[PDB]
Amino acid sequence: TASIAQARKLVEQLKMEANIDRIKVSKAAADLMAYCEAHAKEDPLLTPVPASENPFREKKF
Amino acid sequence: GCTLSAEDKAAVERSKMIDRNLREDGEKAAREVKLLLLGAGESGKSTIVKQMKIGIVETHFTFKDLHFKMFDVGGQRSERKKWIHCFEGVTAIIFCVALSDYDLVLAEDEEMNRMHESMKLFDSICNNKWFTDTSIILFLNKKDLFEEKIKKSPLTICYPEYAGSNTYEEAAAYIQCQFEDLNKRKDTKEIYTHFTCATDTKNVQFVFDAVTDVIIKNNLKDCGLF
Amino acid sequence: GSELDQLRQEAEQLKNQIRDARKACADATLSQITNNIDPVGRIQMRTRRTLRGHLAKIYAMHWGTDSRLLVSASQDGKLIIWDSYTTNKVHAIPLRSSWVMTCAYAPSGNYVACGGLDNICSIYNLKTREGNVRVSRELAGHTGYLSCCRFLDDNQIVTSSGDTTCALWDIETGQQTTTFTGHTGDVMSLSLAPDTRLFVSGACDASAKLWDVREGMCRQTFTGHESDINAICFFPNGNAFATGSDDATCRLFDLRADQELMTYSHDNIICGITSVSFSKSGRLLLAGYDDFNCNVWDALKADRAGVLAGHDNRVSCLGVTDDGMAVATGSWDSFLKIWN
Amino acid sequence: ETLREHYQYVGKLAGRSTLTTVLFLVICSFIVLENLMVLIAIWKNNKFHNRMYFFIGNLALCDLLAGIAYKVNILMSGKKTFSLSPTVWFLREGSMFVALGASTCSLLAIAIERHLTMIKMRPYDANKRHRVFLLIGMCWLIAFTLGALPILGWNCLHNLPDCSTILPLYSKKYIAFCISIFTAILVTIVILYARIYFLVKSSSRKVANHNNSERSMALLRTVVIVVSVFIACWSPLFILFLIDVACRVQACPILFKAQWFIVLAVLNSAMNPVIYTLASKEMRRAFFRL
Amino acid sequence: VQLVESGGGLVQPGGSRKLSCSASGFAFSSFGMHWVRQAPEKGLEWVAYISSGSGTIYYADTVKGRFTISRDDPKNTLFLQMTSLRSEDTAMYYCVRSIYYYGSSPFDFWGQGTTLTVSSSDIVMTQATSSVPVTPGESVSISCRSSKSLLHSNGNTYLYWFLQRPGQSPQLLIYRMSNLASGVPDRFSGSGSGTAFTLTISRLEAEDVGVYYCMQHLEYPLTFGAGTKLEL
Ligand SMILES: CCCCCCCCc1ccc(CC[C@](N)(CO)COP(=O)(O)O)cc1
Repeated sequence: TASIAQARKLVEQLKMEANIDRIKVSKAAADLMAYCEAHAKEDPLLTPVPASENPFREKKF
Repeated sequence: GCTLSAEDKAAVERSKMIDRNLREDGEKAAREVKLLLLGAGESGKSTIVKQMKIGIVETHFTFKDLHFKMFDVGGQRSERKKWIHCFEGVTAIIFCVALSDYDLVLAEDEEMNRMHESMKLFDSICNNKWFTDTSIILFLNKKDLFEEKIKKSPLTICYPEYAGSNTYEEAAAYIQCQFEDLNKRKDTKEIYTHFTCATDTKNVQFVFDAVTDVIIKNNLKDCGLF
Repeated sequence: GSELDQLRQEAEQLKNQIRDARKACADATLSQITNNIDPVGRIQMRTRRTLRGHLAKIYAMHWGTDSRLLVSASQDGKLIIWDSYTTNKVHAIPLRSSWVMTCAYAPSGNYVACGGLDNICSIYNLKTREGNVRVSRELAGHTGYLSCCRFLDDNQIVTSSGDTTCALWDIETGQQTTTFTGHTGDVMSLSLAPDTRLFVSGACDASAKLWDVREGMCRQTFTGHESDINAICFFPNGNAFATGSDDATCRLFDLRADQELMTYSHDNIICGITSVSFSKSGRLLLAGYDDFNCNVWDALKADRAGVLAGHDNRVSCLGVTDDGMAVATGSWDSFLKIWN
Repeated sequence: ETLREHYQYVGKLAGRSTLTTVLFLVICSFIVLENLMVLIAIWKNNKFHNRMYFFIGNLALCDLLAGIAYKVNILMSGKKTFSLSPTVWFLREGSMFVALGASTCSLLAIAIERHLTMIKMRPYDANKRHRVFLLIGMCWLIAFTLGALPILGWNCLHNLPDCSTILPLYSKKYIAFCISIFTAILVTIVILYARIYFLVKSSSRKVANHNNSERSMALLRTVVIVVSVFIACWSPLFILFLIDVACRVQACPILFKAQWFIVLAVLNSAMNPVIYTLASKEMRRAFFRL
Repeated sequence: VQLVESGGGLVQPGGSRKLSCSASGFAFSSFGMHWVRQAPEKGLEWVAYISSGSGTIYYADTVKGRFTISRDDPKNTLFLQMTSLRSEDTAMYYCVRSIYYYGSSPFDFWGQGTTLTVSSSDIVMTQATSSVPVTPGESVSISCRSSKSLLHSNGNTYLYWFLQRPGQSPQLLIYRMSNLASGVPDRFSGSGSGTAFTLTISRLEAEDVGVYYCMQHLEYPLTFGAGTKLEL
């Protein structure tokens, strides 16, 4: 009769997962937008920095 | 050593030493045979690994200046479609099935016998995308009890569509041909067959001959001679 | 029985209520927000370095904390810590179990974790008075193959295994201090959060779970895929994470809103994502497909922006430096390749 | 005027049909274009995890050099024999000897590589690269050494009887040395290819299947075809060489038709890439794929 | 971790002697080896250097061509042999250990040292200061002088501030001019750009009294400087 115990655990998890607050997707999009635009300048991959300070540039050999 | 400093040169020397160590370590393990051992239930995997004994159990033994290394992976109990590509480069695939286990049934279902399960597993292993050109070494184990179980009880329970003389030879031949018909390639793959003997020497010699044949076929394909 | 039937009915109606709750807050799509900004230009990367020396398939790599060192795991039983600037092999460690599927580098830089297909996870000390590398702690107790492991602190590591259960340990003692259960399918990867307080783990049951480190109970559940999920990582903001599955699809999920942000897929690609990683600004998603070459996706527009086609076999691991100047792509051809 | 006296003593000067040379040029164009195609097909691929690729490329290069050199010979060769100094003549013959030596010392090298690969029971490749470069350098060095040997001491410019009829400025001992090296290479190739089949058949006899039974009878066919094609093109030319060594000047009229045999050696450059590349599954797929 | 040196003693003007050091407690087969010579009541100077795996071998130009260095890996032993002893060859020797990889701390263990007595272009390192009286509780600053630019192209700055005590072998305080060693307090500090360098102590105690040296490693030879003394 452990099946009812497993079902009890599952419904307890359902209780725990059904009591949280949500927000509109527009704000969840604006947060990612702001984070992306704020740190864009410090991302070499997006806009490559000049070759003067590249540490991985191949030398003569 | 044009621009490097007094310490960068020593770093380069250390890197070269590490490269040399890797090269000398990566060629001492390219002369060993990787046999992936499979099975089902009480086929006799423990008895067989005892017959050629020195998560994953690794066994290492030697036979006639050839080092064999076997991976028993029966104690994994995990989804096999997530870790089977790691054995893509195995030389052969030892497979174990007991032929005196045709009348028993599995505990999951009364109708489900313990012989169709072995056939399904062989079909799932002999048609794997990662083992298209990988040989198989089929084994039939515990043949001593098979004759006693067949002389009183006919094998019409397992093969109702089999018309034989209820003898050992005909039943064994029918089982062997039914097992070998599961192969779908017949050109790239070469299924071997053997009946377990009381002495270890016969089985060890059979495995040695099979792996020698596989090695020579791979060499013939390697040097562009075929 | 009546009790079982009523419990199943209750579970079904909670599932319906949760679906309704998650559908109620899904008011706008992510496409309508990012379709007005300027798309990133084509990302042309070249193989600055080439780290040869492995003689087997490469299954995991992890960038160091100073963004100069990295560690790679091979099936020949080798863990190699390189120097990415000058292609110098800083350390080479032989392992005991050759069937390793993951590796991790400590944030401080003193320890390295490795394990897989052996139910044991080993910690190795790099800064030793003897000058060598030795094993300091072996953690055992999992009944399935290890999939991923990440360092929480100098004395805290969290590991996911194939036995559907994850575990947070204590290196000092060696016994589990937290056990995370609730997964149906095999767990394939985990990722620690930037704040190091929560983590997400994806399983073969096409579902992911976000947990709480301090308490130790499943907090959130995310679904929407169709097959096994082989890669998971957070957005650098820490309130989002991207998964990649075997049905030729990546998905982005937010933690505050339990819906799907975007999906990344293409008709000409019918192969499964083996690795997922982000850039420093979160504007470059680098998912490594197993169609013999890697790929670069704009993590904000779902379209491609470049292809790292330089590998001759399946690409398995992919990492990005902390400061985001280099990207490495390990593959089964035993050749690493740092791009820029 | 030494060349005129040598020709008169030999007899080619006595009394010394463009279809024959046109057909020769056509065969040479065929061999050079097909060998260039084979070489560029090998260069097109880059997955050199097989040590056979270097040997195939070296054989194609030797055949291409042979084709180009004999182009120079046939173009320059017909009526410019008297009007030109002996040095260009010597260069011309040295190029011929160097080239055929490239083609034939490549087959010995590939046979050695095949025999040494198919004799060690290695489940996986050990990735040894010393042998391939060593053999390529050795064969090229042997060809270069043998090509320029006569112009450093061996000639008949001061001894009329002691040189051949086919070439009036080539001593008999040099042709004898060429005969010896050719027969040594032939015997070594035959012995190397007559052991792999024995090993394969003996090993496949122990476990008798259909795949092994067809593999043995296909390896036998491949070995027999290789040996027969290699012999059937080079044998008559060296038979002519040996009979010339036995024969005297102004004695054997057949020596005036020696060209009819040389093109046959040229024909051996028309079959080496056909067999060594297009008579194996892996190479055939690699060639027809791209 | 420990190094034991032996082979010194009193010798005649004509005779050959070898100094042998044995290492225990670490992996000798992956450590570069040095030798350092110190004249009695005077400064110290470099002798030789052998890399890991007997790859390359260097020597000091002073007695270049007369020393012979040998390394035995299985026994973790090093030998340095000298043949025609002059009058200047009376001194006491250390055998430092070193490993070179990105992030390592070379010149970390200085051994003990053994004394030998004989019976009867290059960047110059100098320190103008020679002695400073000081009472515990106050900061001390010393300066060291070079004749070139110690900053290499890669970005390093090769200067090693080390400490010698009466009857106690030298120990590493600062390596590469900026970083602190292991096993020493945070009291010591060091930083200097270009040619002038400085070593600083915040709170003196009874253990810091002794001689302080700076050494340069931009290229070879390894020229040491004149030590500065701190007395109580
Ligand atoms: C492995 C040993 C290689 C032997 C290769 C055989 C080549 C011998 C050879 C002989 C003659 C010629 C060319 C003959 C002329 N050299 C060109 O026809 C003779 O004619 P013209 O002098 O009347 O013009 C070329 C190669």
